[PDB]
Amino acid sequence: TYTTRQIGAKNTLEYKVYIEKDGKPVSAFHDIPLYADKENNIFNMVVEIPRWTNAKLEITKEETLNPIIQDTKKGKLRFVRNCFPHHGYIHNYGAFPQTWEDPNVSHGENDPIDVLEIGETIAYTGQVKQVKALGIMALLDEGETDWKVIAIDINDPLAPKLNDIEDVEKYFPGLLRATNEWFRIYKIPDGKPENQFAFSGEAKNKKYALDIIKETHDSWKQLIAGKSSDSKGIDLTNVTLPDTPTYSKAASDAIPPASLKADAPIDKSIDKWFFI
Amino acid sequence: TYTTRQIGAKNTLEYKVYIEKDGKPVSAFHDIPLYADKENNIFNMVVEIPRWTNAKLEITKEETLNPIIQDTKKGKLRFVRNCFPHHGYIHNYGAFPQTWEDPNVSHPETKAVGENDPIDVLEIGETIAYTGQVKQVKALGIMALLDEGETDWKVIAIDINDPLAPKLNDIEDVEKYFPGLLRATNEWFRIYKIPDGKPENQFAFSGEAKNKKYALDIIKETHDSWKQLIAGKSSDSKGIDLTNVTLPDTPTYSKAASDAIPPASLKADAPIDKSIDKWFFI
Ligand SMILES: [Mg+2]
Ligand SMILES: [Mg+2]
Ligand SMILES: [Mg+2]
Ligand SMILES: [Mg+2]
Ligand SMILES: [Mg+2]
Ligand SMILES: [Mg+2]
Ligand SMILES: [Mg+2]
Ligand SMILES: [Mg+2]
Repeated sequence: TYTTRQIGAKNTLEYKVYIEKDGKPVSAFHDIPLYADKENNIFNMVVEIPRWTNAKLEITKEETLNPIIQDTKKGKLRFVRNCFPHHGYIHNYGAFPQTWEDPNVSHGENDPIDVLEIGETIAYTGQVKQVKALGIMALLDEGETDWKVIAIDINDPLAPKLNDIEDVEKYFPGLLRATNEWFRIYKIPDGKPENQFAFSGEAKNKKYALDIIKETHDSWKQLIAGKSSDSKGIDLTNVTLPDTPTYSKAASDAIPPASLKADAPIDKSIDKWFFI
Repeated sequence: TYTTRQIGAKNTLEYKVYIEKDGKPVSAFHDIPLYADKENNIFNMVVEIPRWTNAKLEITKEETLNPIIQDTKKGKLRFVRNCFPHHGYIHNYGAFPQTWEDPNVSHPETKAVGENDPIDVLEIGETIAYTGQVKQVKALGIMALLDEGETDWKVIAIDINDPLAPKLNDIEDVEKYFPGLLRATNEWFRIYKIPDGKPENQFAFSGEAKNKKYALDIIKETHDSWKQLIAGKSSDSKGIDLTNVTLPDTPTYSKAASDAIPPASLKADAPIDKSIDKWFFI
């Protein structure tokens, strides 16, 4: 059973969320299997950011067991701004564990592959949900290949009706257009340029997505075994894979206990709707 | 100074918000002056629903001092559903006190009776409001919604404290600084009850937002209707509780009514059923 352990108050520099298996911390990057059911291509998604929130929370590559923490820029907490007509993030936003976009192999981010989960229920930070892949988009975020897998929680009431990317157009009309717009404009309020998509913004289909996911997983297989070119930056401690160099069961025990803190308030500025 | 007095937990049937002046409840409907500054057409807006929320909180016409209470549908809490690409209400949403959309007359602009409520206000500024807030706003324009067949004007307004307020003086300025907001507003009020099994609404003037001058005229009309109502001179007061603590010349004046309200019993927000998360694609 997967739960979460929260250190500190939400919306602070000290905030951290660890994933626990049966009460013990494990690595959110390395220890959650990519597949919940490999035969039927059911994936485990680590959720970072709930739909309709702003705080830019991410699995941290550089800290032990890769807790989810808030991104910062020059010491200041990062929040995505509200870009009309959107409110914060428009998907449950996360990553697949045991994936790595190797920045030495080419057509690369050095991060796990990103996942947009489009189901009805709002997710929680640190949630491990089981999803099926529907398709994939290729954003060029600031000079780099930034895949966005489109997926759905298998528990969603619509899940059996969605198998491939065309089903998103059918049941969620306008969501793909919104996704294109969102990723184009979301950093404009931060003073950054409009982003661009490859494939003229087309969402490639499920087969294409599975190909990309499998290839980011193989790379990761060699990261954690230690045979990769350069795991610089990235911390590779894990506690579930007994025959890896960086297996360190003690890492679990070194994590502080759950702090019991109410969410810190968020600056009223974050309310603002930007018309861009 | 206006403050709020909260009874119970938000998102429960027991929740109530009274508006207070001097730490004592007054009627949210009758005792808050429509005008903060008559000469400059600055209005007091009572906020019911913060932007990007769902709970359908309303001034309660039938309850003494007219606290804000969550509306119910056959005894269950009412939440407006998320209509793609919107999240909850896309405005800070409320009303002008001391107004009444007269249900006892047909309104010539829409050829329909009035909705039986204070006139509704959409406040478009950047800061998310709170339930029971009294804020000062300038009117910019107005739209004529036919909400299930009734005249349901929507005033377009902005908080005078908004950074943009000095640059927003008439309805054209909304399109300039908030491009798309008016078109989205038209869409929102057309579709927002479709997830409840109701039909699409329609607007008069093909959804045109009339200007500030037009808006001030309609607001005046609803203030005049309220004056008749609160004097006991309406042809049908619709079971509205007219109790008030500030209007001595009215038959339902009673400074004492304020004392009979229980003390604040604020509890943490109750959870909302996960169904309310759902995004509807219409
Ligand atoms: Mg990042
Ligand atoms: Mg990512
Ligand atoms: Mg990126
Ligand atoms: Mg990425
Ligand atoms: Mg109503
Ligand atoms: Mg109303
Ligand atoms: Mg209405
Ligand atoms: Mg109304």
